[PDB]
Amino acid sequence: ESYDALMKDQHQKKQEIEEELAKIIEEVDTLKQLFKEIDEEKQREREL
Amino acid sequence: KQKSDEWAKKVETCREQLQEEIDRLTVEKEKKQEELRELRERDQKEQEEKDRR
Repeated sequence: ESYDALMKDQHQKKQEIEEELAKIIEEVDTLKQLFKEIDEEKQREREL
Repeated sequence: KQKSDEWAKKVETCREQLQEEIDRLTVEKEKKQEELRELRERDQKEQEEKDRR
């Protein structure tokens, strides 16, 4: 039981870290890409 | 007794493995999230500037 008990808790905890560390990379990439487009259009507008 | 001691040995092995994986997970944690959030407020400020203009 102790093992079981321990493992359960520990396993669960790790998942949250995964959840707080996963499925966020692509959002960062998308925001960076949109920022790149916005800044490129800003530079073109300023040159004009 | 032999079976139970083998159980305990597996207990230590699993615990050490899980500790290592979770420690790596935390070491990677809270590094990209800051950049994402900062880009978030940056876009918020850009949009507010655009709308006020």
